[PDB]
Amino acid sequence: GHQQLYWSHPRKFGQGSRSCRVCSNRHGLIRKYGLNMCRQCFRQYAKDIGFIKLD
Amino acid sequence: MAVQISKKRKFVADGIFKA
Amino acid sequence: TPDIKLFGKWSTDDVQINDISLQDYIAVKEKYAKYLPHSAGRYAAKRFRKAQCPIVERLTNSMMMHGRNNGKKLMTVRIVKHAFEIIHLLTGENPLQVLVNAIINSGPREDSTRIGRAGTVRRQAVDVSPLRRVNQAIWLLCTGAREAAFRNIKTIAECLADELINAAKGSSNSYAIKKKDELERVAKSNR
Amino acid sequence: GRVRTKTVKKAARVIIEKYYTRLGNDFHTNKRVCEEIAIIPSKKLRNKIAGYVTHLMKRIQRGPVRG
Amino acid sequence: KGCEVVVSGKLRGQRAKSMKFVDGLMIHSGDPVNYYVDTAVRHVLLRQGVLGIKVK
Amino acid sequence: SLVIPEKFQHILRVLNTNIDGRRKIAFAITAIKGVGRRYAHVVLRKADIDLTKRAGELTEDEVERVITIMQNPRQYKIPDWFLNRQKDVKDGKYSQVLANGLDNKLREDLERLKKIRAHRGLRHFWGLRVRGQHTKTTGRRGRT
Amino acid sequence: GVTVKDVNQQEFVRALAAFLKKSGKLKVPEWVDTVKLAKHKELAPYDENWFYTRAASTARHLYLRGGAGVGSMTKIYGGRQRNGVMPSHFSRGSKSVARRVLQALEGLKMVEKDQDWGRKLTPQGQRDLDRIAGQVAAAKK
Amino acid sequence: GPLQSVQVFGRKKTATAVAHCKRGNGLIKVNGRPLEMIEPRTLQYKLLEPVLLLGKERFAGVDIRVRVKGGGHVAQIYAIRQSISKALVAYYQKYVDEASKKEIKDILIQYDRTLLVADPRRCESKKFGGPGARARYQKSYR
Amino acid sequence: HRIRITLTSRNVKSLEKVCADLIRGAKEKNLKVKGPVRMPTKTLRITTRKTPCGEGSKTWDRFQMRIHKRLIDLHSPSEIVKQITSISIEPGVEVEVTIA
Amino acid sequence: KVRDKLNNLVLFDKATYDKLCKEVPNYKLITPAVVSERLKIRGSLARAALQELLSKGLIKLVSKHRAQVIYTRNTKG
RNA sequence: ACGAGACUCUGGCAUGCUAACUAGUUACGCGACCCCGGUCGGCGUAACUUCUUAGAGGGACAAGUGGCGUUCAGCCACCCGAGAUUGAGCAAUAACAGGUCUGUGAUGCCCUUAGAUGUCCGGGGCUGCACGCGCGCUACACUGACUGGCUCAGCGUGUGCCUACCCUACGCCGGCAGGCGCGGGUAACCCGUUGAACCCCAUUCGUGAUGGGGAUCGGGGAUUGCAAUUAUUC
Repeated sequence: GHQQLYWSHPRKFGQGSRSCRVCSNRHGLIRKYGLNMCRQCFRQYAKDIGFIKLD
Repeated sequence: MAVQISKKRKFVADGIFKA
Repeated sequence: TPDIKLFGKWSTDDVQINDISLQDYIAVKEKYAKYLPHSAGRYAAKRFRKAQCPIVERLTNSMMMHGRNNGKKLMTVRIVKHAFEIIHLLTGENPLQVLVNAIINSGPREDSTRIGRAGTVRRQAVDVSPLRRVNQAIWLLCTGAREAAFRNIKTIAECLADELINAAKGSSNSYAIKKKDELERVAKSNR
Repeated sequence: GRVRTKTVKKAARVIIEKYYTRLGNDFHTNKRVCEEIAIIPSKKLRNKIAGYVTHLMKRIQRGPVRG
Repeated sequence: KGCEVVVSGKLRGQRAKSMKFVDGLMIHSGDPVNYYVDTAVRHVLLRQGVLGIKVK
Repeated sequence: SLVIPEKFQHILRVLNTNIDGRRKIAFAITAIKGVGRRYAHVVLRKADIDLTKRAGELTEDEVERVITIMQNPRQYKIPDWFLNRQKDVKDGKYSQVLANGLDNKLREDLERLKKIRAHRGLRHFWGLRVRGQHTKTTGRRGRT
Repeated sequence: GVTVKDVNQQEFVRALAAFLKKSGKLKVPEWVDTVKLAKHKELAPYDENWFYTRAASTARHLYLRGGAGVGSMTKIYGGRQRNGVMPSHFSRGSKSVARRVLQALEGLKMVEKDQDWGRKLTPQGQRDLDRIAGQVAAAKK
Repeated sequence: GPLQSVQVFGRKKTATAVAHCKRGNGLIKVNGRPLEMIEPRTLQYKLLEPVLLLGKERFAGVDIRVRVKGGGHVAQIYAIRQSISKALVAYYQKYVDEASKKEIKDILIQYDRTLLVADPRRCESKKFGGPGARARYQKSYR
Repeated sequence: HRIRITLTSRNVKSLEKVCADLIRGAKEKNLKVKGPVRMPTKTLRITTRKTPCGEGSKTWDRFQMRIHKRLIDLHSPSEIVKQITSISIEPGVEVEVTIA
Repeated sequence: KVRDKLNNLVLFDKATYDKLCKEVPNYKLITPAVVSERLKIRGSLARAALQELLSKGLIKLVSKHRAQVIYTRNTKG
């Protein structure tokens, strides 16, 4: 029953259900507008999305 | 299209593909 | 063309100021006549633009204090309306004049400011500008009203009103007269 | 304060030195002249330049100028 | 109209030291750095360690 | 209607407690444990009694009526959810439990928790917070 | 003539509550004696008959703006919720109380079921509202 | 004959008040309600400032319908008291000789400036590091 | 023939250029054309900490992305719209052809 | 230097009632607060006495408000 | 030559211009009601941009007047004017043994690597209390509390990729927390004309740790989830 015990923990919700698109990190994720990135890499790749800084 | 995501999601996804 | 500008029912005309020092710093007479103690604003953009403000609006502004009551203007308007009702009932004449006579009699004519270094309380007696005189008069009357209308059955309407009658002649039982006498005697002390 | 920059003052001095018979004391008229005969990348810079041109005219109409 | 190269990292030693190679004209403030200077940051994997490059 | 009457009750000896007579008839009965500012309105709402009267001027008939409403409420048209003691652990009898009744009920619930030896009973015996809150930097009134 | 907008609503709601009490046709429920009007209230309502005043306010609010259902009127008769140590927050009222008021005004001949999820006024209800507005205006003047 | 109608706005912070002046009998109402009954009742004379300041013979020839949206209460009251005066001045400019406009405008500016011009005061943006636009959070030492 | 064409882009200048190009094409077509309906601009706001750390002054940065939408109504079938919109398009703009 | 703990009466007495009924119309200022101060009377009771005296037609109302109410001596003319 | 300034965004205005049944206004007709007129976000259609939306232009420059000053740069007051110092963004050389190896398949060296200091599953802990400190929330009341009524906004977000989990109108049951069918929206179209609170009005309370304050504690009922004890929340 290893094949049914290795993934016996549900992952429908919680922090481990979410995963970062770029670095697979569970911390500092943004879920606004379906981005699913950490804050640091969103700051790094902020320019080519179209997000500009002018406020 | 049945799923039809929003205008903001289209631009965010297009930036994702460009990156 | 209205020949008189009532504050609802109280005439702004035929008032006389006994002090020539505060003639142009008290705004009641025929140019600064409204129908409410609630102005539009823009009176604190320059240095001396607050001198053109009506004195009922200045007391209305200085009534609200102490965090809980900040921002409440209409409530202060109806408090000073009921207060002027009490002045009219207890005296019989125009309550604008009692507001004029209380401000003159409660403004400190002398003051003591700090001098020198720290370590000893050394002060120098100086003169008081007439704008600071009416500012200290309004602040002392509002502070005395706040201290009287606290932890008592007496309402704010009477506790704004009956000190003005006591400050009209200086009956030695009001807050502003006592603190003005204290300021005058401590200014005479370090002279 | 309102103190003009070396760029505005230099451009106004050289536009007085090059052009003199096409200007005047009216601010809007020589503002339009300064828009036409030069390349200015902003409206505010154009207004500042035309204002210093008008001040230079008020200086020049009195007596000689050392610059 | 102008360019500059900055190389940072462990350059022939133990302490990290930066070499800056400036010439020409170069602005740094306001908006015009968006569309007059082009910035590219790269990492170089040497045997001794890492190295960073900024060219504008 | 506004002057004082005779036989005025000053101190009320009802349900072995003291009730001051100068307060309102709704809010002077709040000195009894088990009744507060919310149960006191409904006991005087089912009884045909005026609410604008002081508690000292009432008569024994209306006093006994209010006592019967607050003593046996369930058969006297009071909803079950409005009672404080619902689904008792011994028998499940719905009742508005009296002052010394709540004192005895509280001490026997503490004795039940102590004899069952639960986490709540252990924390009550030690004298600590039982609702599961942080007490590292708060609750300094324990001892010294 | 004179409408509801030409007279103050403060005396109007009391007069409409008195007239609707005098009609005696509201089929008021049985648990109105012991109920709280919202989840954020602290005590019972101090008035002996809150249901007639609530029904009058519901009728005149339906006159000013119709098409509102049960959940639309819960936003109206709600306010600040004091949670004690917490910072305060906005909270709605009781849905079933407003629903029973709407059923009462539908059973009485004032409120009909409006299309597209609303409840409008019968023109007899408009007749009653305008007539009592005229009576209150005549009593004031 | 042809209709003589003007439409004049008026704002204080964000509450706009658009007044519709046309030829008719003399009666003034906003949102279907007269000027005598608008809550709050404290600002009643402040609402009534143009009529008692200017005379009932000036408002006798027109009726006014005003539609509003935005703001709070005091801003709305100031929007009405600006919009009525500006609409009346615009109507007299449009259809009456200009001497009446001068004789109404000099006394209207003489009473208070904001009867004909708006207030250039809006809320500014709140910045990080504090609970307001100017205030900052408390700083702890040691 | 009530058709509604949406036109969205990041840019304003190229959006207005292609809108004016389609308008002057419809005017040279001698066809009844409606004007542009300037939709309200939606702004996407992201505020985050500049540092990757928890050390330093509490400083935040602001990110924006404006969205501009234009509408064009026309009175022609789909092939005329195709032959007028398939030529010389801006790379920032996008289209959506509908019929109602 | 003393608290002077107040124990205000909730209903009247034999001398207080006719004492105020002969005295308080002769005052120039009559408010429930001030008559509660000079007669040692609870806040609600002073209010109830003033609309009772208003219903008796011996006290003239000048202003009605939820916060402060002011009551006057009748004119001697 | 850099930095400052110059530059970008926003706010304040234009009854002039270009266009809006996914925003409206005014007229006209049909409706409902009061007494010859008034009201209605009720219905429909003859123009238009007053409100609203967002594009190009315009506008403010120490421009005019009176004083001060090497009549220098510049300063002050004032008329007319929506503004005669709006707020933010970007932000130079040189370095600090400043923080991050726990943001990264960014990383050198060192250590471990099957009885794993890698991985996965079940349970516990990060919450544990003589005490001290920092940022905060609630109040100490009657300029107030409780109960009804009155009436007023703007940034916004919303059915998801392996992502199951969205925002809610309407009708029913129940004190309330809450429960299935019922329809709309991939959005100025639907929640929504976001009936926000503080205010305003009318009673009740009366200086009493009281109807202030709601900490502590007992019982019961609900949703989320595989699971709530060391109460998740209500």
